[PDB]
Amino acid sequence: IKFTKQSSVASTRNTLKMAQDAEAGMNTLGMLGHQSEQLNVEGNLDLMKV
Amino acid sequence: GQQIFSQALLNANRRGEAKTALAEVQARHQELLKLEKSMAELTQ
Repeated sequence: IKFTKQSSVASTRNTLKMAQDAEAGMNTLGMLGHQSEQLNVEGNLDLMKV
Repeated sequence: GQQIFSQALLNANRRGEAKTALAEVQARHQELLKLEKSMAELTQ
């Protein structure tokens, strides 16, 4: 039972850690805002239509 | 003119019937590795 609890603590440590790691979702979203502004290209395209 | 000692009997034998505490201890481990695998997939 002490061994099992030690294994559980080790795995919860790893779990929190990987959760933090995924929390990459920020670099993705921030850059998606960046490229969203870049696609807002649309301004140039409208001007070409005129 | 007498003295005695005493010996305890530990009992708590519901736990002792099994290893000791396995209700929310060994099951927690069981489902916690599952959390680990699913999180590994989520981060992947």
